[PDB]
Amino acid sequence: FVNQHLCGSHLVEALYLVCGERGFFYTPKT
Amino acid sequence: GIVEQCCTSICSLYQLENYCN
Repeated sequence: FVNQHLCGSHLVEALYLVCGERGFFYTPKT
Repeated sequence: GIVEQCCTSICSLYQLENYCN
């Protein structure tokens, strides 16, 4: 689940599940 | 940012939660 390399949709989906109703921001170019 | 911490390197819950609102 979390403790791996997560990229692209895989990363977005992990954020979705962890953050739940808090929501999240995805900013790949920082 | 998140790509460097979670994609290029191994992600963690601690780091993911930094991107929760």
